[PDB]
Amino acid sequence: ASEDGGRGPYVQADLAYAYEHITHDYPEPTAPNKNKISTVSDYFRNIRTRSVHPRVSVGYDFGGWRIAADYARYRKWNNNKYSVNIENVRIRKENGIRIDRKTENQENGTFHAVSSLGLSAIYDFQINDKFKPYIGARVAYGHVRHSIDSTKKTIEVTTVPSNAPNGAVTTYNTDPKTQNDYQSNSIRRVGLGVIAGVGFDITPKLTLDAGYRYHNWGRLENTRFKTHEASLGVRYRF
Repeated sequence: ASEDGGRGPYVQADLAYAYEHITHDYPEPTAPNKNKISTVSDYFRNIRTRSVHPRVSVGYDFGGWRIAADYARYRKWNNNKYSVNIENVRIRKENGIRIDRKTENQENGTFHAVSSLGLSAIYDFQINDKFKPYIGARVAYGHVRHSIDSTKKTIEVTTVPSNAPNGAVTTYNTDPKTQNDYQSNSIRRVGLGVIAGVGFDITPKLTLDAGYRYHNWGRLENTRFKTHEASLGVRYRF
């Protein structure tokens, strides 16, 4: 570092996405059948208002490689002010309905991974003069392990029904079928993905960036969520 240059911290915030639903209908031949505002209830659970979309990306810029980390924060835990019995469990209001979950419906959602640490290496190329192409890969980690280790012995009181046969005498290789044989039960799935885009700066301080957020290529396109929230991004670097 013979010269200070302009190497150092920068802050990024992605946004864009577009949609067009029956948000604003154009009734006329069916006569007015809507209320003043039509309060949403059974028709819609809620959506919007809760959990907007912070997702903040910050890092350090070095002519070449760039380190970036994404934080979501919020694990359904309400720490609130250090106090006990802050909220009253009993309420005078008759209305309640804590869970609207319906049977024989099993609505789709997200529960595999919520609020987790994200780290990815993206590369800024000083190859060009005014715009550098961005390319890298994602490595996603989250809280899944608490204790350092269980026990040295792996013997369990419960007998594993997956593979009881062993052919003590005669008869061997009776079961040639593949067996997954799952050990520890951990829903928390690890995640990998890729990040790419191109930035056109007025100066490193103001740059227009086309950003794309995609998942890792696995067994066919079975990925649930797509871009989710990506297309255009603005990032500031002194």
